[PDB]
Amino acid sequence: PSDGSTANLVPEVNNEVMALEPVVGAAIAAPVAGQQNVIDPWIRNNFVQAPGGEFTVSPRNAPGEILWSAPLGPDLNPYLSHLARMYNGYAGGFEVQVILAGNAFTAGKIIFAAVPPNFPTEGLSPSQVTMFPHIIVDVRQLEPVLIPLPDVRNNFYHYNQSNDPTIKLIAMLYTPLRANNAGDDVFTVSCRVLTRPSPDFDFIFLVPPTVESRTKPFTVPILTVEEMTNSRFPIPLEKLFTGPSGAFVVQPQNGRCTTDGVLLGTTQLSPVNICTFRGDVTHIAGTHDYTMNLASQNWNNYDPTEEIPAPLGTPDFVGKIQGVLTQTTRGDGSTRGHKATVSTGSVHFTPKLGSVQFTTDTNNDLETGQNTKFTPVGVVQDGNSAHQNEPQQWVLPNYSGRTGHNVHLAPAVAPTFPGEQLLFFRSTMPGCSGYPNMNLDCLLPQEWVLHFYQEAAPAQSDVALLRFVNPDTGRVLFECKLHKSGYVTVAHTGPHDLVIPPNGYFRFDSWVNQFYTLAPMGN
Amino acid sequence: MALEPVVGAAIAAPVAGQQNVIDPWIRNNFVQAPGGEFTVSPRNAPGEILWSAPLGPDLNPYLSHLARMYNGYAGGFEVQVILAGNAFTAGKIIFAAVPPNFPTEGLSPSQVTMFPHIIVDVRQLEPVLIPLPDVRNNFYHYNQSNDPTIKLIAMLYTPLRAVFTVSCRVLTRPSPDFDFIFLVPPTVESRTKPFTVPILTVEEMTNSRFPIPLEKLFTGPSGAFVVQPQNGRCTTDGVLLGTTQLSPVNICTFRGDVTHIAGTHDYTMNLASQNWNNYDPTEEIPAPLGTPDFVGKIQGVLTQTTRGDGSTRGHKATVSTGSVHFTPKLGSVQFTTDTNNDLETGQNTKFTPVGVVQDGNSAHQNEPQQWVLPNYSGRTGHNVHLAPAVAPTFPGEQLLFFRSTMPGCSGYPNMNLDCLLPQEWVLHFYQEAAPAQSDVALLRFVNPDTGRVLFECKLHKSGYVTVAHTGPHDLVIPPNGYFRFDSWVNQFYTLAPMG
Amino acid sequence: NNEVMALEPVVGAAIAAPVAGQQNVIDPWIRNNFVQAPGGEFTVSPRNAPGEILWSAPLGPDLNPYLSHLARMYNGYAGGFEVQVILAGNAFTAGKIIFAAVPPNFPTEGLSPSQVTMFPHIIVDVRQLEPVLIPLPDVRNNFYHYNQSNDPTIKLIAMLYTPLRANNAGDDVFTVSCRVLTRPSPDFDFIFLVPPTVESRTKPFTVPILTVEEMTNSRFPIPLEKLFTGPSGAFVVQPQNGRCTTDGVLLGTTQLSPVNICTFRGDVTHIAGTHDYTMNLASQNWNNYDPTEEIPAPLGTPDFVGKIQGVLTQTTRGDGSTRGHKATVSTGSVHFTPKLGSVQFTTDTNNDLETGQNTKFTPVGVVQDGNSAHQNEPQQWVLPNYSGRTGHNVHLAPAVAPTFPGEQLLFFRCLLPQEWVLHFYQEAAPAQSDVALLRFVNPDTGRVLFECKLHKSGYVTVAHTGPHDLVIPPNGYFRFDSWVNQFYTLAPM
Amino acid sequence: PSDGSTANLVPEVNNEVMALEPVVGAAIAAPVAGQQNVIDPWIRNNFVQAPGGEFTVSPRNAPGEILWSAPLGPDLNPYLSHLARMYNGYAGGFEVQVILAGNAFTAGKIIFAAVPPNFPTEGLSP
Ligand SMILES: [Cl-]
Ligand SMILES: [Cl-]
Ligand SMILES: [Cl-]
Ligand SMILES: [Cl-]
Repeated sequence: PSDGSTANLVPEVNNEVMALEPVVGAAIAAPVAGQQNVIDPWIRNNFVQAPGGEFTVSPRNAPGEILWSAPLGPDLNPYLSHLARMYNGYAGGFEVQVILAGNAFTAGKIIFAAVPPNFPTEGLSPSQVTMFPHIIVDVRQLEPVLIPLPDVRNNFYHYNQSNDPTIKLIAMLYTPLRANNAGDDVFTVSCRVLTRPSPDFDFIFLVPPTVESRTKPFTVPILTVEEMTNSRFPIPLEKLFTGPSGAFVVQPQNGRCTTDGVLLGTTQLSPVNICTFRGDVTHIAGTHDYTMNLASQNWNNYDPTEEIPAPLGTPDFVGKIQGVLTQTTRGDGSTRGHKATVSTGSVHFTPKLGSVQFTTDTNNDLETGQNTKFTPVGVVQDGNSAHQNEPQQWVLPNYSGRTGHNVHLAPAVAPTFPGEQLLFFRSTMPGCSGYPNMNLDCLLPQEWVLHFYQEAAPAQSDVALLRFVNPDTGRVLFECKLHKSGYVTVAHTGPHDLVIPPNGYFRFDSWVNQFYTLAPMGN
Repeated sequence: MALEPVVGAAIAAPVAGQQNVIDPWIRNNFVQAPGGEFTVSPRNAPGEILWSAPLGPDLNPYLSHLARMYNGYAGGFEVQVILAGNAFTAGKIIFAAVPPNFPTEGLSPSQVTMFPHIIVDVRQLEPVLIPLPDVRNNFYHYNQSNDPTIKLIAMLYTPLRAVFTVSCRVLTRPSPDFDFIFLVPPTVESRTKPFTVPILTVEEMTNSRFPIPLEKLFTGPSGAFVVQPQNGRCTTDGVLLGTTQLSPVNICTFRGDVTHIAGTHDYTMNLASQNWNNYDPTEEIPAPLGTPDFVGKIQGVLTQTTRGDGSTRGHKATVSTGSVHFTPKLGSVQFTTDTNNDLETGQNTKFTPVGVVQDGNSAHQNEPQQWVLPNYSGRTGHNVHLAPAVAPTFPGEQLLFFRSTMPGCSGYPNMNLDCLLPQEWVLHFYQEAAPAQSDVALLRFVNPDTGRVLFECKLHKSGYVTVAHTGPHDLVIPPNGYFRFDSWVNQFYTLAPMG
Repeated sequence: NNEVMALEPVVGAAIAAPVAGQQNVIDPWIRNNFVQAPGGEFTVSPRNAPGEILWSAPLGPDLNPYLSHLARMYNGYAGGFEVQVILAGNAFTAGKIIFAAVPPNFPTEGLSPSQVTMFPHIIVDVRQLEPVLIPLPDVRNNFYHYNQSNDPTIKLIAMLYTPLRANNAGDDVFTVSCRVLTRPSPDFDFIFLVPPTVESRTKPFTVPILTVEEMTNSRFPIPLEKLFTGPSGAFVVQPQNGRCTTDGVLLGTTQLSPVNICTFRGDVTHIAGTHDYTMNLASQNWNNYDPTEEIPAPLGTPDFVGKIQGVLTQTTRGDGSTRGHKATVSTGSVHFTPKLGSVQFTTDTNNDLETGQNTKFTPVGVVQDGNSAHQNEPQQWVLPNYSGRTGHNVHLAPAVAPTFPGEQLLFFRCLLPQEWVLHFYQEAAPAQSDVALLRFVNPDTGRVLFECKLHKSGYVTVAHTGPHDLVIPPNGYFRFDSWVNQFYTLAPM
Repeated sequence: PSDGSTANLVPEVNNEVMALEPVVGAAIAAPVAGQQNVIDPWIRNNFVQAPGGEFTVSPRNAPGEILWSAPLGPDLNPYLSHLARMYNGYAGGFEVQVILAGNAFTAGKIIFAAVPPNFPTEGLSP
């Protein structure tokens, strides 16, 4: 029966069964629900992969790590997820199916456990997880694991828009993954979670779709690298780059945005205003330098009291940016435009306090009362020092100059998982004079910032798994982890410029956590 | 009474592949259609089809969202019509069900009575109920196909007697025999995403004709000019037009190799594509994408980098559009710079635009003519593959422009720049590619503090907006106001006057 | 996931009986024996990643060569198939494949693995020994299908769900080879008997058995030499001769005669005192030339820039005068305007061409100017301006470039032999996908040397990088193997 | 039963069967043959390796290659091959046994097929 296929090398099914009583679904809610609704019976009879339906057991994982977790709710099932945007509430349980059919040369155990509502999941130890209803499964198990997930609760049903907690299903590495295949230890166990609603699950109140915040689904734009723009300087993107970041500190303040659309640092939505300055200008006697008193991005007054490190779009590196100051007189429409340069490392670069200093090519021809705009163009380098040393993209300017220290900064960013490096969207700045370091890396393209901002999709976990696909060949080039904090990571060691098909796009495949093990990509 | 019952998806069971069920509550509530907004005004006459819709899931917003999950459907609707008349408003409207392959073009009001129909007086208070059965000659309909279905038609049956515009609404709900057929994943390639307009504010968006932020909305008469820009041209279903491309930074840039012209401070640039790829002049495009679409002199900076040592140079530079040496379709443009010796030929060079200039000795505010297209192939031929020109079509209506003010670098220039669509709207339509269910998408501008509707405008499928006003006007807008897509309408829709 | 596909039963031709003309029978042996689809091959390799569609096919007679041959004598069909898929693995492997049924008119392109799970589906372990049986029902919204209408059908899709994890053995990488077999379900049947091989959409596609030597170039009236592959980044490959689509639509300036490829016919006029002559052109059938016709130029206009020397010939009506003169045409001269009707020749006599008499230019060779750069005069990939500076070149055949990584164009040294153009033109077989797989066979030994992709458009591509003259046996021929979905990755040289 | 040997690591037997009808042998020929002859019954009850009875599946082989082929006749059996040098004709069929007991770490499939007389074998695709 199983000769030449599985060969009795592998557990067939699990004895163990979770110690949960049966729990009623939406039937109790009928006298107090507005309506009695119906789900397409095919959805109830057929397992489909959950939005967060991928996880991995690899040798990089350590015992105690939660490899997969989810609270009970419509987001456990992609059909129910779209249906949920059309309903106000729900009640009832799920049947979850887990596939763990690892190669016969591997070893290890996973614990699945149901933790009840309002118990904190955060510090849980393997010992502690054993005290909930639980199942211990071998990483080699052949037949899918079936876990019923009842809607334990103390009310008639749940509202989509509230924060009342539900049961959480937890999968934790109970034993480290080991293997004895005698080759190279590539035998990572790729796992899939599929679900379907129990018969007692049901939606409750029909409401206008797409308007309830907590049901908007997450997506990632189909745009290509060439079609997007750098989020730290008004320039197009050119290539994808990964490299080690142990030496320096990656803490940009432009192109910083969370997956659910919260802007951070000095980040704003306009791709053109990313290194612009607007305000009134003042001559410095005897020199070609001017002092600019800052206006807001929309020509209103700037308030330093805002919980921001600087005005939105303030440059986030130390260097000399060359551009053009332009000015217009309201009465006659006279216009003047002169080459100008701002050094963000100068002690007179204090944009948090309201003033920035330019060095121009005139000591006249700039009025004191007219509005003036600095349009950035490129970066320059002092030719007498070491080549490629002046524009230090990972050095933050002192936004308050000599006074005080930088405040309310967006956090720094580093890989957290063994074997992983940041993935940078790299643009090449124009040089205007000298031998400058023209490399510019941002964490998120500006169009991704726009997309996350408008569609405020609740993050289902801390990491969105993306795969980069060549639409010509249908092939995946690499996979990467987009963290909710707004940065991307890949599995690679060393610097590398990526070889990308011109048509390549990012595709969102699954919600995962920080312990997901990425396929080795480079070379 | 004039139509028999018509079976829905039940007949399809032996060939369907699956048996599905729709939430029965969806058929217990009349709800306004994604279209479902039309207007009767005294400008309208009998014979104009004032409103029409085909049977399908797009008749009902609940079914419309569901349809993203199904491959097909079958069955009928019950539709409810509501007319906001008053006792001084005389006239009759006919609604009629016209069967799938009957031509509607040319119908008289008399002829419309020969279909299943209802004749309702414009001053009626109570809603009228129309049955819409899914008459067909196949087992069911596919969502991805445009096989025809019964059409509901609304026209004026007798002339209207009344500036009084009658607001009308169409609501629907599925018949009990309606059902979807094959459960399928909601993918992006399905083209089942419904059409929307970004939540972004005018203030926070960007002009599609020059790399500047937007500033205000402007309406004006356009009889003097020919409105035919080639940037910021995109269809609501995401088809780019003219020289329009997606990157908001490349909207007036040039990249290529540079050559000195002896004895002057002028240089010739041999152009490459935006991707630093070889340039092909055989493409069906008026010019390379991002080429300026107005006649004027644009001041910026030429930038150059030497492969090997990292040498970088930057010099004030100026492009004169419409000059005889402006031939970007042929592959070359001419700059006037502030140097005659310091630009190497082998190296790649980029023009970063900043602003426009005007010769101060000529008439003030005359140099940048935004509504005059340059000659993309210079003297050696005429412009080709153009995006069509744009003009108001409905009496009393003018174009609505998204206005930003260009930086001036010298002189007394016309710093006014109007685009038909914000660049972010081009981006949004491109990615979403929502199929247009009619020729006009009605937009309303909303104050989010109160929810109040400030004005309505027509976003035409061709990718341009019109509004009801006469004379020039800068719009007085709350800084946080946003555009909202409200309904599909047709060319006969009468906009509420604004101002 | 119980190994059963979540599809309802779907009736075949039984529903059609009240509306079909007649009742027919299929030989029961065809019904009882699984047969491999021509494109029914795919491979699971460790490079494969989740989401990659390894194989796809639409329901139809083209899956089964018996039904395909039978269909050429019937008017329609209805009903489904039983599919048998065989997986070549062992107990030391891990990984999952999903097979999914996608309903008619739904796009297969861009699906994520999560989304594919949302169809009726089956998840099969790479260790499965017994063949997997998938029923492919004829989901449709009509009573039955007509052969000539090419209705859309269900598609079977095979996608990698879990990567293959297995040791290798030495430097040989372990792969799981898969085969797709089919046979008609009991409810499948053909419908109306009709004269065989008449209905166009049932003709099978073929490729001439001719050898490279035995064929002829399509861009100049000269034989072929060898098969050449090379990178094409430096230049634009956009010929206008030898451009013909697989189902027999001619493109650009391509015509059928293998000798009229670079010829001119018309009446000739002297330019006083010079060695120049002006020819007002006709057609190749000796009719007036119409500039309104949506063609680049008269058919057979050369598709490169150069100076071609040949011989003009003229015959005077009435006396039998016979004149033949060495002559030269420059397609790069400013007076080459064939779209408007004129070309200029440079001869070695200034008084030997009468007025009003028919004159024909015969092509023999091209010429090189020894004072300019060597190997510079015959520019193969540069088109002339047929309009000759008036307006612009219009209605050109599209340019041609490989789009799949690792592939370069395969040239006949032209994109298609002239005999291939003739074959496609006559036997106008519909293409079942965008790519026809061709195999190159040595008839003596019977073994296959390489395979190439013949695109629906008139061009061929091969798997190799860098320029190369091919290692061709003298009697080798191309043999058509199958239509393949555009993701098919071919083995290198 | 197989604990310690083969160990369910390998397929045991094929349930597939060739779709051929039964065919009479030399019995039909008795009224027109010269004689009714006899073969030593041991030859009929015991498998012996054919003259061409070795073939290999190796990684150097490519799919589509015919690894083994033979037409029906006395040459399929070494005893019958010696006996056939004494007789003028023959009629009837054979039972052939193929041994494929490959190592458990290998993979791949072979097709066995019966092609009828007067069909060309030379160009056959899988
Ligand atoms: Cl809605
Ligand atoms: Cl989805
Ligand atoms: Cl959406
Ligand atoms: Cl209109």
